[PDB]
Amino acid sequence: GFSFELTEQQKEFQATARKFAREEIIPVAAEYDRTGEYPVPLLKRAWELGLMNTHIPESFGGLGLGIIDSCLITEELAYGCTGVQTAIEANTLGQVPLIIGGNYQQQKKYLGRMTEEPLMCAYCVTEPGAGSDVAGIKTKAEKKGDEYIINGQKMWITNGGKANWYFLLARSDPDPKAPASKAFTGFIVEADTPGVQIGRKEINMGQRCSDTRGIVFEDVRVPKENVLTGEGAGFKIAMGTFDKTRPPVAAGAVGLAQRALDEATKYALERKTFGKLLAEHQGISFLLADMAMKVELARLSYQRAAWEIDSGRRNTYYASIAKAYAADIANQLATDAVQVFGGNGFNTEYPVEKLMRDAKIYQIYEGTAQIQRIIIAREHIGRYK
Amino acid sequence: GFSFELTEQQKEFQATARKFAREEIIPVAAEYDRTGEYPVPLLKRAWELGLMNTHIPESFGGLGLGIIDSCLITEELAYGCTGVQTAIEANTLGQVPLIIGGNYQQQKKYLGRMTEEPLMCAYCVTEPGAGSDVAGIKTKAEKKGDEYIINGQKMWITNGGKANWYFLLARSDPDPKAPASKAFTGFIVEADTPGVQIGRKEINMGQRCSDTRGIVFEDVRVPKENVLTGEGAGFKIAMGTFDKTRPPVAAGAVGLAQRALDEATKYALERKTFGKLLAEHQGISFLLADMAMKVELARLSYQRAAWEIDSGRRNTYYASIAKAYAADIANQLATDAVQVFGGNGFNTEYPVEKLMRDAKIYQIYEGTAQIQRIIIAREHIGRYK
Amino acid sequence: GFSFELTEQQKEFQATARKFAREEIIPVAAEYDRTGEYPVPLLKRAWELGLMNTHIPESFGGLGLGIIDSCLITEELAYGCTGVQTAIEANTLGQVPLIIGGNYQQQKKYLGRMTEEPLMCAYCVTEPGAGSDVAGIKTKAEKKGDEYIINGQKMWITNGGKANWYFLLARSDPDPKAPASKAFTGFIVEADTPGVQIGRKEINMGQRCSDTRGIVFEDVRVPKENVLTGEGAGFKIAMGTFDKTRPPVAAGAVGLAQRALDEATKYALERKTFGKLLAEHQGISFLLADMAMKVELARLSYQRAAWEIDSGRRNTYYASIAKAYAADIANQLATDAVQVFGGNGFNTEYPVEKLMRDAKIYQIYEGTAQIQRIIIAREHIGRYK
Amino acid sequence: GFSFELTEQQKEFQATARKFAREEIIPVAAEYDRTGEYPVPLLKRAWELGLMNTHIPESFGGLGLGIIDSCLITEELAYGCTGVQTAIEANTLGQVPLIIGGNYQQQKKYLGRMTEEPLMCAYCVTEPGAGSDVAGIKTKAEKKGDEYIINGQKMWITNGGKANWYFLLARSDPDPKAPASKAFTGFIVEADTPGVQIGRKEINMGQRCSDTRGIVFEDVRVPKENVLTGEGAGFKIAMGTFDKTRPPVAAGAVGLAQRALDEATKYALERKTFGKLLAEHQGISFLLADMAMKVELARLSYQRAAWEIDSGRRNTYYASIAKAYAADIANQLATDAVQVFGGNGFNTEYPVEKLMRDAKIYQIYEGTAQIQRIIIAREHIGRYK
Ligand SMILES: CCCCCCCC(=O)SCCNC(=O)CCNC(=O)[C@H](O)C(C)(C)COP(=O)(O)OP(=O)(O)OC[C@H]1O[C@@H](n2cnc3c(N)ncnc32)[C@H](O)[C@@H]1OP(=O)(O)O
Ligand SMILES: CCCCCCCC(=O)SCCNC(=O)CCNC(=O)[C@H](O)C(C)(C)COP(=O)(O)OP(=O)(O)OC[C@H]1O[C@@H](n2cnc3c(N)ncnc32)[C@H](O)[C@@H]1OP(=O)(O)O
Ligand SMILES: CCCCCCCC(=O)SCCNC(=O)CCNC(=O)[C@H](O)C(C)(C)COP(=O)(O)OP(=O)(O)OC[C@H]1O[C@@H](n2cnc3c(N)ncnc32)[C@H](O)[C@@H]1OP(=O)(O)O
Ligand SMILES: CCCCCCCC(=O)SCCNC(=O)CCNC(=O)[C@H](O)C(C)(C)COP(=O)(O)OP(=O)(O)OC[C@H]1O[C@@H](n2cnc3c(N)ncnc32)[C@H](O)[C@@H]1OP(=O)(O)O
Ligand SMILES: Cc1cc2nc3c(=O)[nH]c(=O)nc-3n(C[C@H](O)[C@H](O)[C@H](O)COP(=O)(O)OP(=O)(O)OC[C@H]3O[C@@H](n4cnc5c(N)ncnc54)[C@H](O)[C@@H]3O)c2cc1C
Ligand SMILES: Cc1cc2nc3c(=O)[nH]c(=O)nc-3n(C[C@H](O)[C@H](O)[C@H](O)COP(=O)(O)OP(=O)(O)OC[C@H]3O[C@@H](n4cnc5c(N)ncnc54)[C@H](O)[C@@H]3O)c2cc1C
Ligand SMILES: Cc1cc2nc3c(=O)[nH]c(=O)nc-3n(C[C@H](O)[C@H](O)[C@H](O)COP(=O)(O)OP(=O)(O)OC[C@H]3O[C@@H](n4cnc5c(N)ncnc54)[C@H](O)[C@@H]3O)c2cc1C
Ligand SMILES: Cc1cc2nc3c(=O)[nH]c(=O)nc-3n(C[C@H](O)[C@H](O)[C@H](O)COP(=O)(O)OP(=O)(O)OC[C@H]3O[C@@H](n4cnc5c(N)ncnc54)[C@H](O)[C@@H]3O)c2cc1C
Repeated sequence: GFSFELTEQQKEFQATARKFAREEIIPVAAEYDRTGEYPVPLLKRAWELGLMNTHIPESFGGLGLGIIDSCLITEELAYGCTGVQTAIEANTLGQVPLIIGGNYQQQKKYLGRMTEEPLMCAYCVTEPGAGSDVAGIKTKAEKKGDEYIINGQKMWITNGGKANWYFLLARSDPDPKAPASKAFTGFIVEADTPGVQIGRKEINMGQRCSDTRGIVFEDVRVPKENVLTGEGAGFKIAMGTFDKTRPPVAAGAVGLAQRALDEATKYALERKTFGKLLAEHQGISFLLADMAMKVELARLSYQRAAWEIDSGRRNTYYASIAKAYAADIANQLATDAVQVFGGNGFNTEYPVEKLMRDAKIYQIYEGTAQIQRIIIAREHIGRYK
Repeated sequence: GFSFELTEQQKEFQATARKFAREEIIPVAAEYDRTGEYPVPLLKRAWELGLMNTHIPESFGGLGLGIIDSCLITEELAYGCTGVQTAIEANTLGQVPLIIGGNYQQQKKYLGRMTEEPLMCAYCVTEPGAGSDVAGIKTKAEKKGDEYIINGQKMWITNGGKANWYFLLARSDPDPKAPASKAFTGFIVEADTPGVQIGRKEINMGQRCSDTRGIVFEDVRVPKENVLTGEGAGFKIAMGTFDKTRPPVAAGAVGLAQRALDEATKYALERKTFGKLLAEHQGISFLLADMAMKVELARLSYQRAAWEIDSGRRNTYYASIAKAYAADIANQLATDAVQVFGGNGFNTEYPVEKLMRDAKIYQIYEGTAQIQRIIIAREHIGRYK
Repeated sequence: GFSFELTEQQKEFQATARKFAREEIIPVAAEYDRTGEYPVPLLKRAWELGLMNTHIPESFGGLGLGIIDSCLITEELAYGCTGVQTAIEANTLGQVPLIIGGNYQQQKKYLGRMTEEPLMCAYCVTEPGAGSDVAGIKTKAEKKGDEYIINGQKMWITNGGKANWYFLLARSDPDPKAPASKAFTGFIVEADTPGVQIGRKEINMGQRCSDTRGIVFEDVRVPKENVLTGEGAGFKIAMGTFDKTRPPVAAGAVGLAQRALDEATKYALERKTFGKLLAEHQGISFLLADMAMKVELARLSYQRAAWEIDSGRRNTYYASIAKAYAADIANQLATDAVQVFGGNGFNTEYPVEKLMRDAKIYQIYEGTAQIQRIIIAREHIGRYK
Repeated sequence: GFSFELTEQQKEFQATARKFAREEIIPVAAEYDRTGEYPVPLLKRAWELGLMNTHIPESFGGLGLGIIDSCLITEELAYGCTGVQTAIEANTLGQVPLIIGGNYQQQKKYLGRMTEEPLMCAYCVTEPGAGSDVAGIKTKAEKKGDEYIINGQKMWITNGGKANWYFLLARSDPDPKAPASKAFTGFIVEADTPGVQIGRKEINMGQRCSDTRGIVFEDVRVPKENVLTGEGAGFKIAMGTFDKTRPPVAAGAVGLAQRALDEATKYALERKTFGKLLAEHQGISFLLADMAMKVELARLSYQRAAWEIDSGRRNTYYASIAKAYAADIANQLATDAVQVFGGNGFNTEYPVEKLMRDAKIYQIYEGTAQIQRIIIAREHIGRYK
C-alpha cells in the first residue's frame, strides 16, 4: 500500500540536516560563493553531524543509510547551498563504486578511513574529449606484472584537489573494436601516488565554493588489488553508480528550487506595487502557484526513483525522469525567483541571483538533459519491444 | 516509510478494470464517439463488475473503497474512453456529498438504491451564469413550511438526462451580503419531481457518448428531509466534495495520456521514413521521452493527493496540483500523439484525434486550469502567512 | 528602407477578401463543417470576386498577383474558415508547378482554362508510404513511345475528387541508386483520363468541408507534352513549389489565430465572474496579451518570407520559419480560445471548438513541424559552413 | 508596399557598428565583466565613430537618426557586450525626454554638450520603493520662488555615477488624489548640483561593466528653466520616452541572442560525441533551429515597432510586444547556448555563461515582462472596446 510518510528516524535525520543547513550554511553561503574557498569548517561539522558518507555500510563504521535517506538529507543541505552540498555529494559518488563493486578488503580500507577522519574522495570519469560519451574515454591502463600503469587526463573533477583517493575509470582493452561492457576497468587511486598532477581550480558560473579541477595521470602505478571487480567490469560499475546516485542529484535540485520558492514567496508577501502586495496580483500568484506545483512534482519523482533502488530493483527509468525533471524546474524557478524580486533580484546583495547561477549545472553534470531523454526513451521503448 | 506498492487487493481491482477497458471499452469506443449514444451496455457491465459506485460504504451494500482505489480503477477505465469513464465518475460525484454530509436515512435511501440497480446520479452546481464562481449561483431555495421551493437553471450536467436523483446546490440566503459559508443549501432531488425540465442533449467536441444537459427547475418541491446537513451547510459540502473528487479526475486524465502514449509509441515502432523507424529519429525519441516523463509525473501527483485524503487530512493543495498538472499534460500528449501519426493522426480511422477532442475538457470541468492556480496559490501562501 | 505599408491596390484586395470572408463565409462555415459538403457556392463567388487563382500571370487571363498578395487575401479568407480557404489554396498549389516549370503551351492550356470557368485543380505528391519523405515516392512513370505510363497511388489529395487536372510527381528512374535531383518527373494529368480511380472522401477532425481523397493511377497514359520541364526535373519543381506556397499556408494559420483571438477577446469583454469582466482578471488579460503577441509575430514572419520570393530570391529559410511558427501559435491560440469560453468553448454551438480542430493540420501538411526544423537547421548551418 | 531592405546609408552605419563590436568590443568584453570597470576607452571610441547620441537632431550637432537606425546600430553593439551597449543606450534614454519635451534653449545647452565631448547622461525615475509603478514615486519637487527644491532617492540608475546631467522625474503635486497625468514634473539636473549624493557602485549578476547606482537628492535646487515642458507634464514625457526607447532595448536583446546563437552554432560544428559532430545529432539540430527561429522573429518585431514610431505614429502596442518577446528569447537562447557547450559552457573561459548572466536584466528593466503584458492587453483590448 501507498505511503508518503517518513519514519521517525528519517524525521530526525531531516531535522538535523535542516537545522544545520539553515543555522550554519545559509549565513555564510554568500561569502563562500564570492571568495570560492573550500568550506572546510562546514564539511567538518557535516561530518560530525553524520551528514556525510551516509551510505557507508555499518560494517565499516558507516550509518548504512539508504538512497531515500540520502535524498532527504541532501534536499535539506542543498536548500542552504548547492556549492557546499555538491562537495558532500561527491563523497557518496566516489564511494558507491566501492560499495557495489568492491571486496571486503577494499571497502574496509577506503570506506573505513572516511569514518575515522573527515576525508574527501572524488569520482573520475570525464575527460576533455569525453563526458556524455563515457565509452569515448581515452585514459589507458596497462597491466605490468602485479600492477597497472595509468596514463591519461580527467576533467571537471569535484573534490579534485581535496580527495584522499579517487575512483578512476580507464580503458583496459586497446582493441578499438572491444565492446564497452568489457573495455574498461574501475580503480581506487590514492591521490598521493607519484604521477597524479592536480590541475588548477576551475572558475565556473555557480557552485563556486566547490572544488573542480582537471587531473593528469602520468605513469601512475596502481596495485592490482585496487581493481574493483576485475578487468573489464568497469563500464557496468559506472552505469550501476548513476542509478543510486541520480536520485540524490535530483534531490539537490529540488532543494535549490525550494529555496527559490521560499525567497520569492516571502518577498511577494512584503513588497507592494500599485497599492497591493505582489502576491495579490493574479499574474504573480499564478507564477507562485506554477512554481509550487513543480517543486512538489520533482520531490515526488526522486522519492519514486530512490524507493525503487532501495527495494533492490533497477531504477534507470525513474532515476532519469527525476534528474531530467528536477534539473529543469530548479532552473525555471531560479529565473522566476529573480523575476519576482525585480531589480533587486539581479543584485548580488539578494540571495536569488546565486541560485540562478547554481541551478544551471543540474542540466549538465551526472548526465546532461539530452542524455537523460536518450535513457528514458530507450527504457520506455524497451516495454513495447 | 515510503511505499509505491499496491496491495494484492488493489492489484486485482486493477486487473479487472484493465481487462474490462481493453476487452470491452476500446473496441466500441470509436463508434460511441461518432453516434454519441449513451453507453448503456458498458455501464451495466461496469456495475456488475463492481467498477462503479466504489465509494459507497459497506453499510449500504457498497465496497467502501478509498480514493486511492477509485483513482487506480479510473486510470484503467479512462485509458479506454473518458467518454464512458466520465459517465461513471459523475456517479461518484453526486454520491460523495451524501457520504460526507448525509444522515443514515438519506444514505440508506439514495446510496442504497445505487447498489441495487444500475441507476445513475448527477451533481448540479453549474448554471448558465456561473460555473467557476459557485458563490455566483442564483437558483433559489425558498422555505415553505416543511418543504423548499426550488427555482433556477443548471447547465452542463453530466448524466443530467439519465440520473435517478440529483445533488443540487441552491441559494437559500436571499441576503446578497450573506457569506458563502452560510448562503447555500445542498439538496437531494429526485429527477421525477414535477418541475424538473431536462433539456436536450448537448453536442460537444469530445466525450461525445457522455450525457450532458441543461436543467430548469420551476417551483420544484423538496421535502426538508432531503436537505443534506442543514440550511447553509451547502458551500462546505461542495468544497469538501472537490477534494475527494479532484484526484480521480486527475487519474482519468493520465489514463487518456497513457493511451495517447501507447498509441504513439506503437506507431513510432512501425512507421518508417528516410529509411528509419520513427522511433529512430532522435527528434521523435526525445518527444516520446518527454511524453513518458509527464505521464509518470501526473500519476505520482494523483497518488499523493489520494493518499492524503485517505489518511484523513485535507488535501486541497495536492488535489489541485494533480488536477491542474494532469489536465495540462493530457492535452500536450494528445496533440503530440496526433503528431507522430502524421497525416493519419488527423484522420478519423486512427484513434488519436478522439483523444485530442476528449482531452480539452480536463482543463475546464471540476475547476478550470485558472481556478486550480488560484487554489494552489491560496494554499501555498497560507504556509508563510 | 523598411515599410510595413500596403499599397492602395493591396488595401482593396484585402477589403474585398475581408468583406466576403465575414459576410459570406462566416454565416455558413459552421453548417459546412457539420455536413462536410463541398462549398461550391462559396468557391464560385470567390472566383467571381477574383479571390482564386490570383497567381496566374496576366498573359493567361490571370490577375498576376505576387506571393505578398496571396498571403494578404488568404489571411482574410482563413479568418472565415480554413476548410473553405484550403480548397482555394490548393488551386494555387497545383498551379505554381506550371507557372515555374511549364512552357507557354502548357500554361496557356491549363492555367488559361482556370480563368474561363470556376475549375479546380490539385497537387499530387504524397503516398500512403511517403509524405514527409518525398524521395520515397513509389508512383512510377514509364516512357512508351510518345507517352508515359503512370502506375501508383497518392493519398490525402485536397481537391482530390473535384480537380479538372492534377500536378503529379512520379519516379521516372527505376535505379534505386539514382539521386533525387534526377529520379522524378512532374506531370499534368487530366482527371478524366482512363485509369485514374478517385477514392472516397476521407473524414478528418478538421477542415471538414475540404475534399481530401486518395487516388489510384492504373496504367494512365499521359502525352509527353504534359511533362513539365523534362524528365528528371521533378524534384526541383516540387522543392521550388514549397517556397512560394509555404508563406500563404503560414498566412492561413495566422488567419485562424486572428479569428480565435477575436472571439476570445469579445467574449472576455462580455462574460463576468466574481463581479469582474474576464478581461479584468490579470491572469486572463495576460493570456490575451500573450495571444496577441503571437499573432503579430507570425503575421510578420510570413510577410518577410513572401517579400523575399517576390524580390526574386530564395526564401527557404524564412518560409520554413513562417510555416513552423504560424502553425504552432494557431494551435496555441485555438486551445487558449476555448479555454476563455469555459464550458461553452467545448460546445459545438460556439465557434472556437471548430478552430481547435482545424488548426491541428497546420502542424502536419505542407511539411510537418519536425520537417521544418530540419530545413531551418540545414539552411542555418549553411551560413557557418 | 512592404520592404525589408536597408538603405545604403543604414548599411554603412551597420558595417561600422559591426566592425567596432567584433574588432574592439569582443576581445576585451570578458575582462570588463570580471573587473567591472567602466569601459571608458570603448565609449570614447563609440563617440568618435558616431555610434552614440545618434538621436540628437542636426541643429545641435547630431546625426538626427531615427529609431530604425538606433536599433540597427544597437543590435550590432549588443552582439559584442550588452554591458558596454547598456552604457551607450542609457545616454539615448536621458536625451529623448529633452528631444520630445524640451525647448530650443534646453536642447542647445544639454544636447549640444553631448555632441562636443564624450559626456554621459542618465534617466532617473526608479526609486527604492517604486520601479514598475512610476505613479508610486515619492521624490518631491517643491516650488520655491523661481526654483524647485528636490528631495528623494533614486535607485538602480545606469550611468548614475558617470553622468554630467540627469533627467529626473519628481512628484510636484502633493495631493494624493491628483492624477498621474498632472502630478509629476520632469527636470534636467546637473550632477554637480549641491545635494546630489551618488551612492556606491552596485555589484550585479550581469552587465557588470555597466555603472548602476543609487542617488540621494536632499534639498537640491533646480532653476525653473530646467523644467522640461511644464509643471505636471512629467508623466506624459516619461511614457512618451518608453515608446521611442523600448525598440532599441529589444534590439539589444536580439544582439545578445544572435551572439548566443553564433557561439552555440560554431561549437556544434566542432565538438564530437558518439562519433558525430554535435550538429549531427537531430536533438541538437532541432534546438539550433528553434534558436534561429526566435532570433529572426524578435528582430522582425523591433523593426516593426521602430518603423511605426518613425512614421509618426504611437507604437506602444508594437514596442511592448518587441520588448517582451526579445527579452524572453534572449534568456532562452543564453541558457540553450550554455547547454550545447556542455561542461565548458558553465566555465568562465568560454563566452556563453556571461551571456546568461547578462540576459536576465532584459526581463526586468525598461518595463518588466509582466508590465509589458499589462500594456499589450490594454492596447489590444482598446481595439474592441
Ligand atoms: C551532486 C553530486 C556531486 C558530483 C557531481 C559531478 C558528477 C558527474 O558529473 S559524473 C558524470 C559522468 N558523465 C555522465 O554521466 C555520462 C553518462 N552517459 C551515459 O550514461 C552513457 O554513455 C549511456 C547511457 C548513453 C550509454 O551509451 P552507450 O555507449 O550506447 O552504451 P550502451 O551500448 O548503451 O551499453 C553498453 C553496455 O552497458 C550496459 N548498460 C547501459 N546502460 C546501463 C545501465 N543503466 N545499467 C546497466 N548497464 C547498462 C548495456 O547493457 C551494455 O551491455 P552489453 O554489452 O552486455 O550488451
Ligand atoms: C470526471 C467526473 C465526471 C463529472 C465531471 C463534471 C463535474 C464538474 O465540472 S463540477 C465543476 C466544479 N466547479 C468548480 O470547482 C468551481 C471552482 N470554484 C471554487 O472552487 C471556489 O468557488 C473558489 C476556490 C474559487 C473560491 O471562491 P469563493 O467564493 O470566494 O469562496 P471563499 O470566499 O474563498 O471561501 C468561502 C468559505 O468556504 C470555505 N472553503 C473554501 N475552500 C474550502 C475547502 N476546500 N474546504 C472547506 N472549506 C473551504 C472557506 O474557508 C470560507 O469559509 P469561512 O467563512 O469559514 O472562513
Ligand atoms: C493550404 C494549401 C492547401 C493544400 C494543403 C496540402 C498541401 C500539402 O500537404 S503538399 C505536402 C507534401 N509533403 C511535403 O511537404 C514534404 C516535403 N519534405 C521535404 O521538403 C524534403 O523531403 C526535404 C526538404 C526534407 C529534403 O529531403 P532530401 O531527401 O534529403 O533531399 P536533399 O538531399 O535535401 O535534396 C535533393 C536535391 O534537391 C535539392 N533541394 C533540397 N531542398 C531544396 C529546396 N528547398 N530548393 C531547391 N532545391 C532543393 C538539393 O539541392 C539536392 O540537389 P543535388 O542533387 O543537385 O545536390
Ligand atoms: C538599454 C538601455 C539602458 C538603460 C536601461 C535602464 C532603463 C530603465 O530600467 S527605466 C525602467 C522603466 N520603468 C517602466 O517602464 C515601468 C512601467 N510603468 C509604466 O509604464 C506605467 O506606470 C503603466 C503602464 C504601468 C501604467 O500605470 P498607471 O500609473 O496606472 O498610469 P495610467 O493610469 O494607466 O495612465 C495615466 C495617464 O498616462 C497616460 N499614458 C499611459 N501610457 C501612455 C503612453 N504610452 N503615451 C501617452 N500617455 C500615456 C494615460 O493616457 C493617462 O492619461 P489621461 O489622464 O489623460 O487619461
Ligand atoms: C562543475 C562540474 C562538475 C563536474 N563534476 C564531475 C565529476 O565529479 N566527475 C566526472 O566524471 N565528471 C564531472 N563533470 C562533467 C560532467 O559529467 C559533464 O560535463 C557532462 O556529462 C557533460 O559532458 P561534456 O561536458 O563532455 O559535454 P558534451 O558531452 O560534449 O555535450 C555537449 C552538448 O551536446 C549534447 N550531446 C552530447 N552527446 C549527445 C547525443 N548523443 N545526443 C544529443 N545531444 C548530445 C550534450 O547534451 C551537451 O548539450 C562535471 C562538470 C562540471 C561542469
Ligand atoms: C462536458 C461538461 C461537463 C460538465 N459537467 C458538470 C457537472 O456534472 N456538474 C456541474 O455542476 N458542472 C459541470 N460542468 C461545468 C464546468 O464545471 C464549468 O464549465 C467549468 O467550471 C468552467 O466554468 P464556466 O463554464 O462558467 O467558465 P467561466 O467560469 O465563465 O470562466 C471562463 C474563463 O475565465 C476563467 N476565469 C474565471 N474566473 C476567473 C478568475 N477569477 N480568475 C482567472 N480566470 C478566471 C476560466 O479559467 C475560464 O477560462 C461541465 C461542463 C462541461 C463542458
Ligand atoms: C488534410 C490533409 C490534406 C493534405 N493535402 C495534401 C495535398 O494536397 N497534396 C499532397 O501531396 N499531400 C497532402 N497531404 C499530406 C501531407 O503532406 C502529409 O500528411 C505530411 O507531409 C506528413 O507526412 P505523413 O503523413 O507521411 O507523416 P510521416 O512522414 O509518416 O511522419 C510521421 C511523423 O514522423 C515525423 N517524421 C518523419 N520523418 C522524420 C524525420 N526524418 N525526422 C523527424 N521526424 C520525422 C513527422 O513529423 C510526423 O510527426 C495532406 C494531408 C492531410 C492530413
Ligand atoms: C541593472 C539595472 C539598471 C537599471 N537602470 C535604470 C535606469 O537607468 N533608470 C531607472 O529609472 N531605472 C532603472 N532600473 C530599474 C528597473 O527599471 C526596475 O528594476 C524594473 O522596472 C522593475 O521594477 P522594480 O525593481 O521596482 O520591481 P517591482 O516593481 O517591485 O516588481 C517586482 C515584481 O512584481 C511584478 N509586478 C509589479 N507590479 C505588477 C503588477 N501590477 N502586476 C503584475 N506583476 C507586477 C514585476 O514583474 C516584478 O517581477 C534598472 C534596474 C537594474 C537592475
